[PDB]
Amino acid sequence: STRPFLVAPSIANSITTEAPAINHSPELANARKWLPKRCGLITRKKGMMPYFDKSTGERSAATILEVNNVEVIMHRTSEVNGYFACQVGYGSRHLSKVSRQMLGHFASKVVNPKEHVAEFRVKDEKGLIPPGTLLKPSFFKEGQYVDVRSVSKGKGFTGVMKRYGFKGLRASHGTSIMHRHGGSYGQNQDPGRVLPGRKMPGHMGNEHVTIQNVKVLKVDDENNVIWVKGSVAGPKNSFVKIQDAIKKT
Amino acid sequence: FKVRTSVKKFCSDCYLVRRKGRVYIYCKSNKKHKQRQG
Amino acid sequence: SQKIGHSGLAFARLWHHVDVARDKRTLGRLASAIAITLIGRHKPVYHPSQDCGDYVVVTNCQKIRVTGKKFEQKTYWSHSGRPGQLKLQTMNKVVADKGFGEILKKAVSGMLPKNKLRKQRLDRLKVFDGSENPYKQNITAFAHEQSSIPEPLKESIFNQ
Amino acid sequence: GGLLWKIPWRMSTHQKTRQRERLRNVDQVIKQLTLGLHVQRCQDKGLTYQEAMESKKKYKPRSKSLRLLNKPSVFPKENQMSSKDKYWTFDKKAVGYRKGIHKVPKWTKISIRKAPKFF
Amino acid sequence: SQVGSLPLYISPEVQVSINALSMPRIIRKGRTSMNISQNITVKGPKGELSVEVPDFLHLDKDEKHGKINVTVQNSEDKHQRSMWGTVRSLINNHIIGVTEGHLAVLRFVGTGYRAQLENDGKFVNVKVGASIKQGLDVPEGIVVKTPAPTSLIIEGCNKQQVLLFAAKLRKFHPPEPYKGKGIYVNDETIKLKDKK
RNA sequence: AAGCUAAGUUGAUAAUAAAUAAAUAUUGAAUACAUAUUAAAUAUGAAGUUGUUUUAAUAAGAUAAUUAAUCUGAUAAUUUU
RNA sequence: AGAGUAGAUAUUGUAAGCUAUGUUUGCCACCUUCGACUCAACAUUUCCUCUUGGUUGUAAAAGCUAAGAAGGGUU
RNA sequence: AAUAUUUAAAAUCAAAUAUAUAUAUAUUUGUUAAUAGAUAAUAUACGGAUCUUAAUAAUAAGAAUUAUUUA
RNA sequence: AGGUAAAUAAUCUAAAGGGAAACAGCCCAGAUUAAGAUAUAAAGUUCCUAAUAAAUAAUAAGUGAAAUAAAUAUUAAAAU
Ligand SMILES: [Mg+2]
Ligand SMILES: [Mg+2]
Ligand SMILES: [Mg+2]
Ligand SMILES: [Mg+2]
Ligand SMILES: [Mg+2]
Ligand SMILES: [Mg+2]
Ligand SMILES: [Mg+2]
Ligand SMILES: [Mg+2]
Ligand SMILES: [Mg+2]
Ligand SMILES: [Mg+2]
Ligand SMILES: [Mg+2]
Ligand SMILES: [Mg+2]
Ligand SMILES: [Mg+2]
Ligand SMILES: [Mg+2]
Ligand SMILES: [Mg+2]
Ligand SMILES: [Mg+2]
Ligand SMILES: [Mg+2]
Ligand SMILES: [Mg+2]
Ligand SMILES: [Mg+2]
Ligand SMILES: [Mg+2]
Ligand SMILES: [Mg+2]
Ligand SMILES: [Zn+2]
Repeated sequence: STRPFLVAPSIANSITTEAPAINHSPELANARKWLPKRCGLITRKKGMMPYFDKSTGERSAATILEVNNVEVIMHRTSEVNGYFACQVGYGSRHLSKVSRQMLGHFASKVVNPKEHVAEFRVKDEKGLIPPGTLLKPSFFKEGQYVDVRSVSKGKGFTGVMKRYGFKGLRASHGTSIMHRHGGSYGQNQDPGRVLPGRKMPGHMGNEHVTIQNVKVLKVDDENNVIWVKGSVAGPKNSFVKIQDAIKKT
Repeated sequence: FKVRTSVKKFCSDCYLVRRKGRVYIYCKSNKKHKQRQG
Repeated sequence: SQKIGHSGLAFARLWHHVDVARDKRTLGRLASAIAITLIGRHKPVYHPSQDCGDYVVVTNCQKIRVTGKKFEQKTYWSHSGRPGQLKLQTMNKVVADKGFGEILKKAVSGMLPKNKLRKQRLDRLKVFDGSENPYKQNITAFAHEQSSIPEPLKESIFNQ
Repeated sequence: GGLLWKIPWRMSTHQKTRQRERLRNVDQVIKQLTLGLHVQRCQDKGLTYQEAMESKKKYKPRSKSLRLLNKPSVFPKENQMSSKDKYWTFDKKAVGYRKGIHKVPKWTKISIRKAPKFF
Repeated sequence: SQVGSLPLYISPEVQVSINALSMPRIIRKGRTSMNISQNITVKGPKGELSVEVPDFLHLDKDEKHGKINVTVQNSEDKHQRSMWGTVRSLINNHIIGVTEGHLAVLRFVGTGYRAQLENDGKFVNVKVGASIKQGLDVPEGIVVKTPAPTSLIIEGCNKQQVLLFAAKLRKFHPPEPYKGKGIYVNDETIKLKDKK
């Protein structure tokens, strides 16, 4: 009845011993990490306008981050995925735009075809929100601090003056044909090569930018927007993550 | 501490110790007599 | 005349277990022993032009012997190319990062011949800090050895 | 000293064994030379080869250089020699007044058994 | 050797046992080794406490006169001989602790230099010239008590642990030479400098 | 006016934690004393180290769909985020 | 040796002794551009910042001297 | 145990060889170690890996350093 | 001084081969053309890399492991 198999004595008679835990494991990394105790929500940077404090009279530039159809699609767990995170989805998209596979995924998770999806990593299993629920601006409290991730404005192929604040050469006094140049780019022969990471002209902007400890000036569920003190990376209609500030409480 | 190659005990109250692969001379009376071998 | 026949068994890649808990060799000597196996020098059919070396599964690698104070002194180096980026890690630190198996692998790599087959040979080495491993089922075995092993242990191994 | 003559200050075990073997060979050569002379002298007196080989009283060599080589005070055997004189020459300009024999040029051919009494 | 040869006296209430460990550990030196197998215990009135000890050492319990001896398999072995004098001394200290108890008086010296039991004995608050509050938790086994504010007493079964704790307490402010001022553990002295 | 900009605006100088350096100790032999140990045990300790934080790269893993009246991409057009 | 109110070794350290460095001025002859601007990378023999030993010459505060330390900074 | 030198086979003793030979004479050989001192600039730099062993327990490892040797 | 000036010997010069990591001059050894069984030289024999097993001591410092760094200091060890 049983299948034929041979087993080595060396592997059978080996005394059982558990492996020691390693730093470059997922679970150790998770333990190390500095993470927020609560989920976040995806937003769109609609624009920017003044916020007048009515008690003091102080004016503060505030960016208006709109919150539309923001929904916990699913979430990830340490036993399956190696970490705790809430996959949030923002907005509504047409059928036409979304891939068949993505549409099926959304149907399985029981949400509308979504405009932008993103994870929000958390410390514990307690931080996970039940899936399918709708996240509104009232999630955040007025006066609380939040970290803000988004892709910055694209600046194109920039020079070393704009990239790195290089002083450049003089305007007059003989200076020929190199007024905005980086000057020397190395050393005669010992290096015999431009060493890695030498600040040179290149593409700038259109990279992710976390902005830490920004104050939530105002929250209102009526207009579907979170007011946030100061600037946020990227153009108008750019997607903006918002989670509680790890540094500030 | 007088960090030096030569490490002799000065007074009777000085005592030599061997720690961390270095000869130390501590002293119970005079604190100036503290020495270390390199 | 000697060469003529069925050569398939000669060039067969066997799988060699080594329970490091049982083995009494130090790290480097063990690595050197492994290297030969990985190359295929042990087998008489060997030729330098042909890779014909066996698999080596190392297990219970946490109990590997290291003499002197090498565990807290011996430094493993690394360098990208950009100056001021020399990464020097002590043996214990390397172990904490990855394991004792990583350490063994490095030794074995250094033992091996420096050419296009080296990487392949290194890949064939399968090291494990503790006991449990997927290759348990594929180590070379014989029917005459089966009486030594108790009845239910074999079944448990097969299940695993 | 920009050019690198990478010669070690001391010899390996295998080098030392080879040196010892070489020393032994020169002693053997000397022994053979004395023995052959003795045999020849026995033959001249009127014995057979075998009889000469058997002979109790072996004849010592009359020529000067051979006689000197036979003397251990002048030319010692490898078994007689000190450990130091096998592997270290006298060099007055070196510290310790000593230098490895392997540092001598053509040390494999050139013989040098006897060092000074206190150097 | 001269220490380890000295026999230990025991009173009927105290029992010095010995037995093998559950999982013996081996200390590996450069050339020599040292396998910790046995585990001596000193049970008594005030408490009980143990010493993990090498294999080469073993007791010699005598019924008559309450004496026990300690010996090693090779006294001419240097490491063993060094261990022998240590272990005997350790078990003597344990005996002393279980029967009598070890003590460590800290006297505070200075204007507003004093100790206080803050967490019902579980945290010795120490005020010794600092804006920030200073102190540390008492370990298990250690019992602290304060007859005066400026005179604290630490008490325990382990001579090692109590005197370590006392040293830690002192470390906040050791005695200054100019004014005999700080925290003095037991009979501690300091040569006072001339004022000038 | 838009845009772009700094003279302008907003934020950050990335914790907690772990092991250490010099240095400071506990018990304690070898060596009747002494000795923080170049002995066994037990503790402190740095703008440094490990990390943490941030960016870029990679893609283990995960959800879903699976020869298609509208599967997934590209070529094409209108464009700019 | 000698200064250091006293005490060579807190701090100082003649002339002579033993080394390291390849930062100066030379010597050799294998080998036929100083400064400014711009951007700097590396070292540590540390100037500042952090930790610490000594300082009848650390009361305090400023110092002096020594050990660890190249993270950040250094018109 | 303590004090103070020396680190030596010249003397001395021991061992071996050669001449008369159970002895004498002559010759040859045998007398410390570790650490600190310790040190710059593209990057660790024994050529590299790596090398000091450990009972239970292996048909099995235990310098791959230094010194004197053997097969 | 990898300096300079000559004395003696060798090699290079004009010499390929093995060793010395790489190498004009060092250690071996002199290519007429092959063959590859046997003796080998210098140098080696854990792996990279052709080839190894032992004995007696010492080191614990990775000292050292084919390019030996000094006075002096400390700790041992022998002999008197
Ligand atoms: Mg300009
Ligand atoms: Mg112009
Ligand atoms: Mg004591
Ligand atoms: Mg003490
Ligand atoms: Mg810190
Ligand atoms: Mg004077
Ligand atoms: Mg002078
Ligand atoms: Mg120069
Ligand atoms: Mg420094
Ligand atoms: Mg002060
Ligand atoms: Mg840091
Ligand atoms: Mg003599
Ligand atoms: Mg280097
Ligand atoms: Mg080598
Ligand atoms: Mg010349
Ligand atoms: Mg010519
Ligand atoms: Mg040639
Ligand atoms: Mg010629
Ligand atoms: Mg010829
Ligand atoms: Mg080394
Ligand atoms: Mg070298
Ligand atoms: Zn003193």
